[PDB]
Amino acid sequence: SCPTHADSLNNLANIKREQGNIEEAVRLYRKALEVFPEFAAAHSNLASVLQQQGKLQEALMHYKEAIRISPTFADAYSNMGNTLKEMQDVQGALQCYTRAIQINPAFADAHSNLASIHKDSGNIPEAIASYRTALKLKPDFPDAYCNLAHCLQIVCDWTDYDERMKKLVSIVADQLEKNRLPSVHPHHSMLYPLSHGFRKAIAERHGNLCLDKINVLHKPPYEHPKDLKLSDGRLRVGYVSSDFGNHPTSHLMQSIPGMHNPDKFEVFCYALSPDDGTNFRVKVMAEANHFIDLSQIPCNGKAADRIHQDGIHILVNMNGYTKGARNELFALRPAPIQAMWLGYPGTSGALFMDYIITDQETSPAEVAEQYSEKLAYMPHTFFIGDHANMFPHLKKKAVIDFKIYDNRIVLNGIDLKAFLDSLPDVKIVKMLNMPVIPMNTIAEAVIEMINRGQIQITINGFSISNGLATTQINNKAATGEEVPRTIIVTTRSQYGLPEDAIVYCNFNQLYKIDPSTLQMWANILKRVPNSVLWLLRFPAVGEPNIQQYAQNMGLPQNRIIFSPVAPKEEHVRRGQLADVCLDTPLCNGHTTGMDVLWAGTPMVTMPGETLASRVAASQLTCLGCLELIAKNRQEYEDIAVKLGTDLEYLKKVRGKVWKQRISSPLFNTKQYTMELERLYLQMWEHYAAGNKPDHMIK
Amino acid sequence: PVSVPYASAQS
Ligand SMILES: CC(=O)N[C@@H]1[C@@H](O)[C@H](O)[C@@H](CO)S[C@@H]1OP(=O)(O)OP(=O)(O)OC[C@H]1O[C@@H](n2ccc(=O)[nH]c2=O)[C@H](O)[C@@H]1O
Repeated sequence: SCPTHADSLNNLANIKREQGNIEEAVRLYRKALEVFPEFAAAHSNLASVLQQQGKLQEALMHYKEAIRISPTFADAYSNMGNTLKEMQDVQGALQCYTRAIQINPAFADAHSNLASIHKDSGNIPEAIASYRTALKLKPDFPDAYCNLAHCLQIVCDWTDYDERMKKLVSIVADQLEKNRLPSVHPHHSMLYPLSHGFRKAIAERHGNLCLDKINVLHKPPYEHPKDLKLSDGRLRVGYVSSDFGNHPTSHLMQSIPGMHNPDKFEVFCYALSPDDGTNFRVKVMAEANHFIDLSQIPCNGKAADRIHQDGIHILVNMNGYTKGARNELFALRPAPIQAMWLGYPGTSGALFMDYIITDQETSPAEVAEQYSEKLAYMPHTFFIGDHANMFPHLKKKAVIDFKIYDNRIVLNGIDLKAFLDSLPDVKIVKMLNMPVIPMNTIAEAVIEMINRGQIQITINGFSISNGLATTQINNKAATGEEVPRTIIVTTRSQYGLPEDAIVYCNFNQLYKIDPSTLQMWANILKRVPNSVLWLLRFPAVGEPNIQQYAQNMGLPQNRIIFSPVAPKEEHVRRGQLADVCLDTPLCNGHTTGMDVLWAGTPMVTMPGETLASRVAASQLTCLGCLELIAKNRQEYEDIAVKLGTDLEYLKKVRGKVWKQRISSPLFNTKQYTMELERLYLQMWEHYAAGNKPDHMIK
Repeated sequence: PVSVPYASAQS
């Protein structure tokens, strides 16, 4: 019953923790509490390893105990918050943090923890406030500094940018070396000027976070199959994603599980998230050989068993370090071969991940040392898009001549052709080829609809729809879950674009822009007098800042135009209004890349070192447009300017993209799938041969 | 308005 005894034991446990040996720390803490139950600090310390071990349930009970004993223990409130957060109970965690700040106004971690909730709710100006307060109180606070840095990144606050960057690197350098988990999140690492070893090292550490969370299950390694006999000659592939729903990942690959060859492959899909109700989820469930809802199985042990139960040869991780991920599954190693694919644009840095699926343009062999996995190359690009299936109404277009431009007033629709046939005076420009309606009563009716901002009209019996009102006319078609059953008008005046301008667009989230990237565009815009840059309020708080920096680089306000975020279908379709897309080189347009290319809009890129800064190039290569790929800032500007001045050249390239998007393999999910199948079987043969994974660069 | 799903970190 001795406090002193217990006190010493605590001192010992804290030692055992420092020497990284978690196992033992817990055993000691537990004995310290056995001797003296009313020990606050023991309770607090035992809690946080239980938290580390992912035993939250319990870790919570102990934090609750700690408080009851020491009501002024501000440090325990804060942590209990973190726990409650990690238990999807945001409400109660929020209560802890505020309660902690109220008790100790000066306690800095609370202020940061609070900011972090705000960050996850996507209210950023508040998150920033609270980070600034936290840093004021404790001017040396990595977690807070780094998280702040990321917010400022998202709103395009670029104050002290260069010192901020150097400072980040600086902090990460320290933390990597002091063997402490780094404040920069691997998903963001690509945004800063770190070394590639540094980036791999970060990933590596978050790799080890799962490793500890599963060690405490004490599970025997699994016996993997060694041949295809039990599965009847079929290779059993398992996709594991938290985004079989309305989400980019689905927007890309929803067709693929459907497209596998049933003779040679058996497809298992493992959803990490509950059914959201959308058609994406439905298709995948309808088309995969087996669909397993792992969100019903929170325990990682039983989940992994369930995978191994199913006899999976290749397990595909589509999440990496993104929201809703559960890599503890992969860490448990239920399939002999485990590959990263499509979903996460970076190395896992982890031992339990065998292959990363990519290509030579995105991950050339020089830079194989960036990844911890062996490379598996697809023959063209590893990227892919459902656009062909999702948006068939964009295969063809027709235009109105209102005075021959291809992107001023556009018309798309499944039944466009029959409607043009109803019309008396259509003219047929050659490139397929592009129908042009002349300025008649018809044309005038359409344009007046647009002008008065009316939902829809009827011409010769066909429905003509304002392409700003689609969510009203048909919710499902606007989200991309249905194909639109009318004809849709899209025009520059709808978005306040100047009818006779050169429109450079970039539709990405604004965090992808940095002061360099902006400078380049500034230059381009100066050299092309009839130009405007088209951006998105993503988020809206971002807009003033760009406007600001744009103005200091010497651009009048009216030179940059902001549009609001739109539903998928409208978003893709209005890409047709743009003349050239200008790609962010810090981090490329990924899904967006596909989106803008589908509209027939050429995109200028400047590939860098990081995978994520190379994807766009890789897409353009596959398409067959190397003249759009710049070797440096300088060349980037020139390619843009050439497009923006040389209207003949512009037309040549635009026509190329338009044609190529069909005829190249890029938007070809069937061909894509078959290649993915090749690469699968290669991986298998090799492992069945008795070999540990090596590069599959062919 | 309308917000759309996008990828983001693990928090
Ligand atoms: C850098 C990065 O994280 N890259 C990821 C890739 O590595 C992953 O492979 C892709 C998913 O697996 S997602 C991701 O690719 P990104 O291009 O960054 O897409 P992001 O996460 O910004 O969201 C854009 C969405 O908004 C839609 N969008 C956009 C504007 C609009 O107005 N309307 C709209 O619907 C777009 O159509 C998209 O649906």
